Amino acid sequence: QVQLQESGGGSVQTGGSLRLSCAASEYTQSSACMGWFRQAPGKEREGVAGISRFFGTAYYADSVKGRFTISQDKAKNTVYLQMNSLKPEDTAIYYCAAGQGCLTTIQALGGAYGYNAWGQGTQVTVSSH
Amino acid sequence: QVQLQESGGGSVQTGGSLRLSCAASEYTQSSACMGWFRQAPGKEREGVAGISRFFGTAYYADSVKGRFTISQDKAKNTVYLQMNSLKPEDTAIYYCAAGQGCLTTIQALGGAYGYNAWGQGTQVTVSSH
Amino acid sequence: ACGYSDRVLQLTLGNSTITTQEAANSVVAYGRWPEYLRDSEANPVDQPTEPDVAACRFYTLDTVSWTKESRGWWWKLPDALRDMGLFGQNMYYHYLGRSGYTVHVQCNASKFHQGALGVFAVPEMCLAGDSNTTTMHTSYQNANPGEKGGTFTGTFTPDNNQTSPARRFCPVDYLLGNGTLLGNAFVFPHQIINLRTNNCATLVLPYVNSLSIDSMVKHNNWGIAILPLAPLNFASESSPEIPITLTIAPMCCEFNGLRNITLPRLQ
Amino acid sequence: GAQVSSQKVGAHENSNRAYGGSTINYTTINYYRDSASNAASKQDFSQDPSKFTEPIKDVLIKTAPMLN
Amino acid sequence: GAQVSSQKVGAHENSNRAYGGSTINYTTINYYRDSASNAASKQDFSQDPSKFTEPIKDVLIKTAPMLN
Amino acid sequence: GLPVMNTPGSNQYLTADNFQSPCALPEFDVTPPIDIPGEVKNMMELAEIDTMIPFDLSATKKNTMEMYRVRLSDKPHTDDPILCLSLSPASDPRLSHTMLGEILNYYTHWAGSLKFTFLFCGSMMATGKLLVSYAPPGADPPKKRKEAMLGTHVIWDIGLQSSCTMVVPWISNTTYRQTIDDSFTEGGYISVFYQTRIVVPLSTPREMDILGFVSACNDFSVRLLRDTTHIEQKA
Amino acid sequence: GLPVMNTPGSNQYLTADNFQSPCALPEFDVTPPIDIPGEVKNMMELAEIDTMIPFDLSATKKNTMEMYRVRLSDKPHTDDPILCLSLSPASDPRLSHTMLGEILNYYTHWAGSLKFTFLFCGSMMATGKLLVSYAPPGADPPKKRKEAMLGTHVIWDIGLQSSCTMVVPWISNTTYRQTIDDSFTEGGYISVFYQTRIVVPLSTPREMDILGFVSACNDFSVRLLRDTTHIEQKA
Amino acid sequence: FCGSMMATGKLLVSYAPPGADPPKKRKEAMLGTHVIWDIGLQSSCTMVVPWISNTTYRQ
Amino acid sequence: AATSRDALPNTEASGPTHSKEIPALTAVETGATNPLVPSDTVQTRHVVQHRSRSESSIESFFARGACVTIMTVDNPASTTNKDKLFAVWKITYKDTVQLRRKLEFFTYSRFDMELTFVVTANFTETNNGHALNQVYQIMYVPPGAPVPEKWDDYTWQTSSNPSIFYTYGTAPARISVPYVGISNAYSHFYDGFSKVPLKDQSAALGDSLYGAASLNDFGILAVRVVNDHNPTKVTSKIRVYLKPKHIRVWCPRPPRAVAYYGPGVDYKDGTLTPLSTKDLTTY
Amino acid sequence: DKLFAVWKITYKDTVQLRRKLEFFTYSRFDMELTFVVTANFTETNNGHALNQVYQIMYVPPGAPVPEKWDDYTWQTSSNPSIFYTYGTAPARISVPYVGISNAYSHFYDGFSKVPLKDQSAALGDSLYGAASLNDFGILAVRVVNDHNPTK
Amino acid sequence: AATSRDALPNTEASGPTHSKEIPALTAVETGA
Ligand SMILES: CCCCCCCCCCCCCCCC(=O)O
Ligand SMILES: CCCCCCCCCCCCCCCC(=O)O
Repeated sequence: QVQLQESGGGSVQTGGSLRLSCAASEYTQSSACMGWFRQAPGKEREGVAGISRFFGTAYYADSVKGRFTISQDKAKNTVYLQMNSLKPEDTAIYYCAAGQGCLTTIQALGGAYGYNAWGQGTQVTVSSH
Repeated sequence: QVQLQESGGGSVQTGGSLRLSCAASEYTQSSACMGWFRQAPGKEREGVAGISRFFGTAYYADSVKGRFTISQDKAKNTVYLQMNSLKPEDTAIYYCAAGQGCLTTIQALGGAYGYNAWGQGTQVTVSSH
Repeated sequence: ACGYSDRVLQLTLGNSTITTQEAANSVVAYGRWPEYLRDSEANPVDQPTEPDVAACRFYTLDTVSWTKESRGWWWKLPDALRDMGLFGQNMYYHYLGRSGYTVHVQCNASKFHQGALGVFAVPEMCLAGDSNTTTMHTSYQNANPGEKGGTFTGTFTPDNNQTSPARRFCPVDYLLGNGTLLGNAFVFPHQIINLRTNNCATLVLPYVNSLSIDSMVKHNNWGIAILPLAPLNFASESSPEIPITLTIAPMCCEFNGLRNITLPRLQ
Repeated sequence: GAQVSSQKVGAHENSNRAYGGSTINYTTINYYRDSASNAASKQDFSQDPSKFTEPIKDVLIKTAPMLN
Repeated sequence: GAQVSSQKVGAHENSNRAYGGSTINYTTINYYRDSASNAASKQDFSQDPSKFTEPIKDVLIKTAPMLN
Repeated sequence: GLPVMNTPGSNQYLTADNFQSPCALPEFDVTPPIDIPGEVKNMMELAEIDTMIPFDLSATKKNTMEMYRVRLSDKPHTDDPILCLSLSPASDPRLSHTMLGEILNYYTHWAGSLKFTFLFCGSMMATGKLLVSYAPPGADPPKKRKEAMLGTHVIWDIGLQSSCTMVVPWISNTTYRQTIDDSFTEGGYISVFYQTRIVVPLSTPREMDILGFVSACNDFSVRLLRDTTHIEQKA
Repeated sequence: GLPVMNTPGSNQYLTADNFQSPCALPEFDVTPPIDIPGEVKNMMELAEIDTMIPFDLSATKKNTMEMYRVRLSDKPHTDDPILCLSLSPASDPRLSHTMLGEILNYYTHWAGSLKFTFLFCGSMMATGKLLVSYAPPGADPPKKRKEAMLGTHVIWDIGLQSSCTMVVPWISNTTYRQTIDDSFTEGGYISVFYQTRIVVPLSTPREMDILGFVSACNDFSVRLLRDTTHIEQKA
Repeated sequence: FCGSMMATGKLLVSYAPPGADPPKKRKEAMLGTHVIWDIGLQSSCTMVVPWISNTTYRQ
Repeated sequence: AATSRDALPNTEASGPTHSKEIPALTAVETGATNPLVPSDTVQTRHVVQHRSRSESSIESFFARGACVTIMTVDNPASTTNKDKLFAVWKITYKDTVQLRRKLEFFTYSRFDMELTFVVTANFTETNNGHALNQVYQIMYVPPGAPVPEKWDDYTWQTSSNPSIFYTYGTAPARISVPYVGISNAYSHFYDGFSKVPLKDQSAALGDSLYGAASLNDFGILAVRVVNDHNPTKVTSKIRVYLKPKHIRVWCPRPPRAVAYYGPGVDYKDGTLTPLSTKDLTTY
Repeated sequence: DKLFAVWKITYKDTVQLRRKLEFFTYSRFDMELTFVVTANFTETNNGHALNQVYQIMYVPPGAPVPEKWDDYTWQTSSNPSIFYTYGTAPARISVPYVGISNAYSHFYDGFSKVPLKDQSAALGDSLYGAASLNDFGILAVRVVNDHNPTK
Repeated sequence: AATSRDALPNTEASGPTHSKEIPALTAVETGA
């Protein structure tokens, strides 16, 4: 595997900033676009963000563009996820996703299909307390 | 050997400057950090100063940092030791110390262990006459 | 036919005999039996010293105790025999020398006791030190504890006394004190004293170095590592104890460059 | 003083009147006097792992009981 | 006009169906007409140091007395 | 001079090259070798030696002697696995650090048969039967005695002969498998289950452990040399 | 032209190279050699010749003819050494300047046996017995007849046969020793002591000197050619 | 050994020739002639004291 | 008579069985690994094996060069305050890691070393001045020989020290050196010291480093730019690659599991965590 | 940061070669690779550069892929690497039939994973026609030269 | 017939002795 270890479960209110990070230190055929999946217990698991390993191929789900951005550290090795202006509709369990052979995120561009190493899961609640 | 021949036995008062030098002209696996050891007849022999043969790896004993500095002539071949602001606690017999294969002063950094050629000994007294 | 078994064994070196009933056969390191230095391989010119039965016999070290909180135990050869009768004497008076050994560790329990002990012979068992400031910093005295040997620890403790450092080893058990997983330790000739089956482990080690003969005073060729693979438990008690004992015997003992007595500083 | 050795053919060219089949060999010539200068022949030998796997004094019969 | 010589093998490759064992030789070819152009063969000879060590007119028997 | 022509590749440095070159110290009297016992001819023979598997790699047990121990109990029979293991010798944490695997980390392809040996280290008065299972990939990873029992498996009796070996035969789609964690070149599943249960008398430790070892068989091979990732230098 | 390929090292200049090259003066009528007596085949044979050791290298005696002289006296017996010497043929001042050593300075490794010959240059009426000692390293350097007597040694009688040779046999851990002053490759200790004492009649010089020579034995060899440090050019 | 079958143990029976300190601790005894005996299914152990004497016959 | 590239034994057909021959059961405590094949435990077919251990022979495993060090030299202006930079580097395999660990699978080894020298050069000062192609002399200074103190002292004359004269822009430099060990094989781990501290000697006089010996002292490599002072400074790095050809090894050791810390076996705090997280009951 | 290129080894980025290969379903061949290297100034200045050397390392699947132009990977202890000096004969190496199959497959009518009933659709998905049959790792390259004043 | 790279003579076994053959004693004045 790679190492995938994620955290960052802060139940912020509707319209606050939150940061999510997933470790990817070991360098296997490294997480290409990477991957962020949220599972809403009302719905199911779905793909969200992703920037190519080396290249600037970052795909954004229709529902999160602009507000949610993906970026990482090409050295310190960890994948950041800036999620601002949070709606209550984004309350779900997030997961990081390693898509190995970069072409896995070049062919399909987005993750989901070429993803072999699964993350742990962080609960993010965006409510009106 | 190398040549190690030292002098400079001036019994200065408490707070004066003194210079110590040890010859290292011949170039064997030359004195790496070099070495300066003082033997206080109350205590025993102990390590003090040392700058790497080529590199700037100069180790300083806790008791002498800042006041005592090590430097040499990468040509005229002799090792200088600027000892300023002398306390009465530094009254001991000093000795130069050749640590051959530079790694001898890279691994352990400080001398003492990798030291094969021993100096002659100069008596330095720092008193209140 | 006659009832001959690999569990029941008896070995004899000199005026000393070892006997057991719960053995798990016997290991000969790398398949090589100990031998005397061949002419084609020799190097020092002087006629060598072959003490024979004088030095080459079983020698029993000081017994240690196995309990639930023990992390392991270690010894080096020849070191662990430095003060054993003639051999040691012959060691201290000669500049060079070579020898093989038949190591026999003893530790029986009951059919009601459990646990497994890994007895590993590691040629060149260069252990790790305790400082994070200076490397290869362990002093001769602490490196060679002799017959009492040393132990492994479950937690690394870096010495922070920069005034007068401890200068010893801090061998972590799971890294087999060398920075390598204990799991692979099996690459070395070894046996396992699993209480159920066996009460002893016997290994025959030939002389191993980068050269035909070496200064045994300055250098240890073989290490003896014993670590509980499985924990020691008995019935339902809280603090059981079972003794472990090592008897070692040099084999094909030879020495050259006879001179005056070596009086090393051991403390 | 040439050293002609064989090549264990892997992929085969649709050839056997030149390449492919009829034993393909290579040549090697030592140009230096010192053995240290030579290239690696790569024509090595294998052995039996026993000295590591079965370093036991008594013969191990896999079908029989290890302990008897 | 090649000059094939032997190599005193030092380290041995786990080989004896190419390298290692079976006598490893090297080739040398003189390209120039003048001997001064040739490389050093290095295949030299030793002698007895006597002409320096025992330059004495009378035979020295090491076991006997030097002076007799 | 002899008319010659430079073809592509001239002047380049391929680290994988094998040519002769001039000697730096001509006529150096090399020191002859001596019979040092224990010489190795190939990397695979190290692979055939049985090394202990750090099974339980839980937060508490990982990186501690305990990771090598697999605790068993005299609890009444259950159909639940004792331990689950994936056939990714070179990529699954538990296998990745064994000599076998570590070795595999120097290559890209791996092929052949493997063997799993298990050592019961409980008391002599302890008895029991187990089922060690290897299921080829493609189906539901076993989690109950039932499905595992359908695959390759050895039923082991605890007795005087302390250890048991289960051979995982080479069953692959490809001629060689990937050192990486991959689906196409997936290896299958390894699983241990209680056949009966562990039984001990009174005045006998109710819970014990087991040790596990894995090695290659005489027909195991690797290819495509690469640098490992279990080692690195920061700056 | 013949397709060729440039491999690494091309175009470089290694001073240790050995190749052919075009001649600057073709067809030059070289003058044939004549039998000049005293040709040498190898450096070691110079090494086997006995050269005089500058023993006493005191501030007063160093760099003077006197450094070759070792004064003896008719003083009553003492167990104190006459001279102490370390087995570092190529690095210890006293040995460093003898042909043997000087030669050794051109190499990095040294191996084999050595011989120490001593010459009594006192009067014929002078008598005495001595003990020349060689102790292998590892223990306390000898300083009294006692410990030295335990090692390799020749007991020499002063008489009509003017000189005595003590052979220091090759006793080493390594196959070859370092030309440098080093612990791992330490050689041992050489020491001379009075067995009886020097005895002379009346009207006879009470104090005399001794000369010492050292050379290699037929089985002495050196390797790894390097530049010496006993020679240099300033600017 | 006349203890129970469930009893286990190891011992060292020692014979030291005369002339030195009579053994009183495992250590010195271990230096002389000795058999190390394992308690098991074979109930008894024999140590042979070999004839080591200055005289041809003893008193 | 089994070569490295020869086919491994074929797996033969085996049917059902039920008897007193016990392949599956043994005892590892004896220290022996059960040498089983598939046919011992399962019913197999006749299979003509084709694979060989050609690629894992000691030779083949080390048949590669590895960057051992990176040396730094320059050629500044004549008006400079700091002296022209010449690099000195002691010959060891232990500055890098990759190569070291491979070597460390074993306790002892014999090999002839092939060295290559890739040289890089660059301008450093943002100017428009010029430099003329450089030549670099890499001299080998064995233990004992005089090690340079100046870029222009008498040592660089090289009468007996092996030296390489590399012209920039051409095929990287490559030489060969035989087995040069003082021992009968190169030792990768030494369980000892150099000196013996004696009772009647000062502790200082008797100390030495643990695991340190001459077994490993091969001298240094000295390099400079042969070119004389140039108006605009030029920086250069020589990357050395070592390939141990014609190799032989002894006594297998477990591979380094924790990152190295110095030339010894020592390790530091917080690096002692090689294995990640994995639950016992999951695949 | 200084630019280093990483490229996964495939015949399918270009077209011409691909189609030729595609006349068939399967093929066996030993690949010969050549490396033509071009270099140019980019900033309109008058500064200078010293001849460059390029190291093309082959990183097989599993090996550590560089993250920096100056990290530990470029040490190459077992990864094949080429050291190309600019201005000389283009670099050329040979590689044998390296396929995991008995021939290289140009068309695969399948997937890598089998989506199972008692598994999440997400856990069971894979790309159509995608397999390891074609994963040969990547080629990594950099300029060995240290930072130069003019790019 | 002794080449430069040929092995030097082997050192042979020798035991104790006590007689009239004098190896240790000579005379360097002779120049040998
Ligand atoms: C000019 C060319 C240089 C020639 C001299 C090379 C010096 C020999 C050094 C070889 C030993 C290198 C250390 C690595 C061996 C080991 O792994 O123990
Ligand atoms: C340093 C030199 C690189 C050596 C390694 C080369 C890697 C082998 C890749 C070969 C496969 C290329 C993919 C095309 C094959 C196909 O058409 O299916």
